[PDB]
Amino acid sequence: PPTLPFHGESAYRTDYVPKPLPEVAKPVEVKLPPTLPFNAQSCYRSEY
Amino acid sequence: SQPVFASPLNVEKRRLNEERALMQAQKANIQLPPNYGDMDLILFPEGSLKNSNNTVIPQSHLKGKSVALYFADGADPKCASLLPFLLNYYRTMNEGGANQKIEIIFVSLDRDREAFESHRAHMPWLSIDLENPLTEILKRHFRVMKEYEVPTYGYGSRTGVPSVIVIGSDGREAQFLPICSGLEEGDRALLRWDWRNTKFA
Repeated sequence: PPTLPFHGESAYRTDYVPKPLPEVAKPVEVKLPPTLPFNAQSCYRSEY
Repeated sequence: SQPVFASPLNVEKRRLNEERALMQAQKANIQLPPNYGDMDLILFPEGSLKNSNNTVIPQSHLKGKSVALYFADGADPKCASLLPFLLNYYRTMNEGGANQKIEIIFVSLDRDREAFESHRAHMPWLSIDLENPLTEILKRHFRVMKEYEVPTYGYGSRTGVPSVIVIGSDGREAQFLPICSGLEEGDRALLRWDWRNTKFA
């Protein structure tokens, strides 16, 4: 009689396979608002 | 080494990329052998894919879409049930929009010249020629095989005929459609094929 060759795998080795890692490269880039100039005068600087 | 190791695509990936790595090493502090992320190749060569009338199409047309091999045989009655569902599914994708969404590369397990062309007349997408050796090369890459004659390398039959597997640029499997698989959800596993993430770069 012929020998039927073996086919079969456990469920762990057919589902838990090494996987492509996620391609993550993204920081949180923030833009600083420019400070508006200090255009303020004291009263004693105005009329005196 | 994705998805498997003992594949004819795999052994030609590493051999060619270390060949260019050794040349750039002697033309120049780099690591050997190269990493799998640096593995680059062309999957389908310049004269592989062709639609009806046997006209070749370059793979620059394939980018921006979701291509998927359809490992099939015209005599297997599992497969014959899946032709009108795959024809209907592929047809509705490509009509509904400005551009074609998916694409199917037909890979055949027929017996002779007459068996290929009798199957080939019922379908409009691309194909790989049976007599071209690359048909044998992709089966032993994806472990898609009907009956055990070629020795797999400690693996098992990942799936029998038929199967639809969506592929990536470097040859990896993206998601498996479980027609006859651990899920066995035949004639409805085609609905699980998304195309936003499985885009051919």
